[PDB]
Amino acid sequence: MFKAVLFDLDGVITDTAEYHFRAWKALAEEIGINGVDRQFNEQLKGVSREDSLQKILDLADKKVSAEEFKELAKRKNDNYVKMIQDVSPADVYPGILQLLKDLRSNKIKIALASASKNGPFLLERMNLTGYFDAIADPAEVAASKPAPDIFIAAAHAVGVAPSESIGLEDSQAGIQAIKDSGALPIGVGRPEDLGDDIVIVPDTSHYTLEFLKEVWLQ
Ligand SMILES: O=P(O)(O)C[C@@H]1O[C@H](CO)[C@@H](O)[C@H](O)[C@H]1O
Ligand SMILES: [Mg+2]
Repeated sequence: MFKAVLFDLDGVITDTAEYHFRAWKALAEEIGINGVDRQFNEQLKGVSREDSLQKILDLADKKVSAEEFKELAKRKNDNYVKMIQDVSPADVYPGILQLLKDLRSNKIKIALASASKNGPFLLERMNLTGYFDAIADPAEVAASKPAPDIFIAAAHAVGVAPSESIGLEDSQAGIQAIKDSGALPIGVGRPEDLGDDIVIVPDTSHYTLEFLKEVWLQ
């Protein structure tokens, strides 16, 4: 049986992927880049703050100075951080709280594998920190998704092999990272975005311990 579940945060535990989208779009438009729509934003889900900014700049073949790049990343984060101050336990997605409880009862380890430096703050907002056996710190993991490093680190932090872990993700980059870590991915979202070659569920109510067992058995 699987021995750990490795959680992305944004778009898996709560609806903060939507907040990142809105904040990146606002930044892009301030600098005259209008191509950050929902479709393009699929390329920003799960990706580090700077790699995200650079994708936006490349989208438009725009070059800014090193000083401006730093200011832009900070500008978007400062906005995003204001946007999430009122997140609360009521914003936890359906199924997630009960899944965490059920995993702990069954002695299955729980680790965070989020790109976000805002992860710990959000878990505190949602009264979820106590469910987590570890948080892989993305500042300590240089390689962003789609590299597997953050999932490998999350598994290591709870003493479980990636091959005996499930990863939960809402993003293209993160699904690839899970695959390359050896863990088993279960995506949440639309097949048109996330593919048809792994298990994809349409919303997080589907993330029950019963279903994770169903998938693990196959
Ligand atoms: O919260 P941050 O440190 O800026 C890192 C954020 O991670 C998200 C994924 O969890 C990305 O979708 C987002 O583009 C990025 O800014
Ligand atoms: Mg995500």
